[PDB]
Amino acid sequence: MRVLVTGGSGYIGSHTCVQLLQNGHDVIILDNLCNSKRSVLPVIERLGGKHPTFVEGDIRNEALMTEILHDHAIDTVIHFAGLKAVGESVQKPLEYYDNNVNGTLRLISAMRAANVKNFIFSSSATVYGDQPKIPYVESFPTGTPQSPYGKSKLMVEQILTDLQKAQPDWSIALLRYFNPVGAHPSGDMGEDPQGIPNNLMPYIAQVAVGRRDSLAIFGNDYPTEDGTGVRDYIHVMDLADGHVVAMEKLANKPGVHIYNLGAGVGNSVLDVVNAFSKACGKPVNYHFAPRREGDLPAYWADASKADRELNWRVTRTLDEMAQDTWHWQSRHPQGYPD
Amino acid sequence: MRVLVTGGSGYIGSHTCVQLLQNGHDVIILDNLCNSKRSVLPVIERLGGKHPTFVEGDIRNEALMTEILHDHAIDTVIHFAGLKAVGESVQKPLEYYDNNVNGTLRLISAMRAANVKNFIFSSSATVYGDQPKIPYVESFPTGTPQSPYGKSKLMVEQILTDLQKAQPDWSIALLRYFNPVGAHPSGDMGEDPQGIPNNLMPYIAQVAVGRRDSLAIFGNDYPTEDGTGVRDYIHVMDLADGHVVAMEKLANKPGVHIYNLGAGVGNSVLDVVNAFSKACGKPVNYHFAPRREGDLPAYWADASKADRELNWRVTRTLDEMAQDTWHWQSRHPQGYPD
Ligand SMILES: NC(=O)c1ccc[n+]([C@@H]2O[C@H](COP(=O)([O-])OP(=O)(O)OC[C@H]3O[C@@H](n4cnc5c(N)ncnc54)[C@H](O)[C@@H]3O)[C@@H](O)[C@H]2O)c1
Ligand SMILES: NC(=O)c1ccc[n+]([C@@H]2O[C@H](COP(=O)([O-])OP(=O)(O)OC[C@H]3O[C@@H](n4cnc5c(N)ncnc54)[C@H](O)[C@@H]3O)[C@@H](O)[C@H]2O)c1
Ligand SMILES: O=c1ccn([C@@H]2O[C@H](COP(=O)(O)OP(=O)(O)Oc3ccccc3)[C@@H](O)[C@H]2O)c(=O)[nH]1
Ligand SMILES: O=c1ccn([C@@H]2O[C@H](COP(=O)(O)OP(=O)(O)Oc3ccccc3)[C@@H](O)[C@H]2O)c(=O)[nH]1
Ligand code: NA
Repeated sequence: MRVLVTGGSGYIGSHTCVQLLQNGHDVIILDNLCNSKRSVLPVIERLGGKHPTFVEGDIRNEALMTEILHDHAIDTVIHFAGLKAVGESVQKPLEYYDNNVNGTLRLISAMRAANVKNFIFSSSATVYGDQPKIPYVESFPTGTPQSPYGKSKLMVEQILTDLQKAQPDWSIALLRYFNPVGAHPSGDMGEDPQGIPNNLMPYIAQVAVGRRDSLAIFGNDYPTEDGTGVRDYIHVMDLADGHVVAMEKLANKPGVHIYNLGAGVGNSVLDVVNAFSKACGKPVNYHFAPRREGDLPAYWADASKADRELNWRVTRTLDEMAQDTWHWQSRHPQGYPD
Repeated sequence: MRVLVTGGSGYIGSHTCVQLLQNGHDVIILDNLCNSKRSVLPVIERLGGKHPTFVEGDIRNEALMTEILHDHAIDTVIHFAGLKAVGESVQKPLEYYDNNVNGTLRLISAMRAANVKNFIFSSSATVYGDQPKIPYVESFPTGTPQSPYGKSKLMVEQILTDLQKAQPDWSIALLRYFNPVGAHPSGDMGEDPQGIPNNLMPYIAQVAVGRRDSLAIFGNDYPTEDGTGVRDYIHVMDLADGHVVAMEKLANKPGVHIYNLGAGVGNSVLDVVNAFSKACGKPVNYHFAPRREGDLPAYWADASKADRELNWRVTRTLDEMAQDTWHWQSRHPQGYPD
């Protein structure tokens, strides 16, 4: 298939492009590079084993989007592109709604113009809001996301849903991600955050290669076994695989297909830290800081639907997630080159 | 004040401009004329006693919005522009989200660029979703709107809300409308829907003016006192007034100011029918029809907040609404001229 991967030079996108290419698909990457670097391109190619076309551009450029869809004869669209920092979303809501809400709106509008009707969306567990029932099941009604980030994702879901009603020929996948972590086993591709890493894994990794003093653990008095936050961490390679499968399996299958993509188990921040210390042969530095605004105590995925339906499930352990992260971080302390 | 009134040539906005001009404000109307006619302009100026500045254009055009706010030195915006046909919204969700959600996004983004910080949004009682508690109070949690129309409204509410949090110097009024009806007492201004009218009042008036054979009342079964749908009807003139007060009072007062604008009392379809017949002098031809999809059985506003805080309440009566509508319909049976 002729797939257009927006946000393809980004963390999840690049890994996904690798698996796609490995599967023989024709990959066209569309990325504005606001959170990624061109230098990942040759890596995706080398590892993908096949050349993916690259187009520097914005999902908000409807005309450009239409042009690509047509010119490249696209069959399906995997939409990873967007803004994804929770904290920042609070500080700059408009940028979030623009990129996320309007950015997706523009792309699908272009898809309509180009007559493309297969779509895969980068969703999120935030859509569930403050859900007391855990783990999260796709059948649960969506809650109220706390941040603009979270809201923007739910908003997009709703829109895609309405669109699919109005255009019943469309196959739309709403893929709800949990906590993607880890890196290509090659140690040559991985997450490459700019500035102070917001996320857990990346934060630890920089601590360990010495980019940071100490891991600040947000809150220690949660209603959890160790008091720290609990999450469903998933290896980015597993996530990547789930996309190829979803794309291959759902194309041309009308409907809104919702799936939690997670391991279906919780791990605390400390367990994460222990794994890391274990992967890197030296204890990681952390101190306890206050709870982070909007952090939930604990949740994880019920991913049985995908298993049943896509025959997909995770295969990498937390350990590999950590080993693999350390491998990338150590080979490339400052990430990708300019 | 120097006021940008988007959708200013439309029904509500037109009436609002007249009132604003009557208070001596400087008004700039921005309207893409997708549901209005230029011919309304001169009436506005005539009835308002002052010339309004008009600009033909689209709220989605951010550069234009910016240029307008800037060159015009606008200090407050009243945002009526958008699409509002419920049924069509279901068939054409994207256009809805684009004009309403993105249209508003573009508009506020322009405001930030031009440093304008006063806004009034035309909200709707639809945000309440399916609320069994009647009448509706501003403190009630929002619900799940059933159409792309209602959803877009709610989405705009939350976006504006997040924006205010991030830019706490903004004064944002979310004015929730119920069922606007009536017309300028001059009978020279009033609603002028194109094609087959979606709303009750225009239909009745068209029946009454011989433009339609018989009014269909949707559902006789309703758990109401007459089995017909119950609603909060508000005279457009009271509504315009409410906008003027809100604009005047909320200017430069930081916060998200949410208010139901309504009469605070319910009236059935048949109630309204009877009001018109007595207004028009002939019994209004009608019949029963099955329920219209999405219709709620009965709802009305709790408007005490606005009475309390803004010292505003409705002064016009139901008969006045019908009488005035009739007077405009009778005077301008074909609406505004081409
Ligand atoms: N639990 C969650 O909420 C969950 C968790 C992690 C990631 N995700 C989502 O997965 C997707 C990809 O995540 P990631 O970790 O790879 O992030 P990332 O930042 O590494 O990937 C996003 C890519 O999108 C690009 N981009 C952003 N705005 C764009 C625009 N307007 N036009 C073009 N390209 C643009 C960035 O340059 C980057 O290369 C995002 O939608 C993110 O929200 C969801
Ligand atoms: N119960 C409800 O939810 C409720 C009820 C009535 C009105 N309202 C809202 O009040 C507002 C005014 O309603 P109205 O009855 O006067 O409708 P209207 O159609 O008469 O006015 C809207 C005006 O905006 C203009 N317009 C629409 N899209 C535009 C765009 N993208 N750019 C520029 N101009 C554009 C149209 O030409 C029209 O003149 C709307 O936002 C409507 O949704 C809400
Ligand atoms: O420096 C950090 C960052 C995170 N955490 C904790 O680790 C867990 C995971 O947090 P996260 O920020 O890495 O991810 P998330 O759980 O908020 O989920 C995401 C992931 C990507 C985008 C949006 C939400 C949480 O309990 C968090 O409080 C820390 O203790 N220290
Ligand atoms: O030809 C008509 C029009 C409406 N109705 C009924 O009249 C009432 C009012 O309906 P409406 O369409 O005039 O307004 P609404 O109550 O749905 O509210 C609106 C108004 C504008 C935007 C969105 C919702 C309802 O009980 C509706 O079923 C009829 O019986 N016949
Ligand atoms: Na802030």
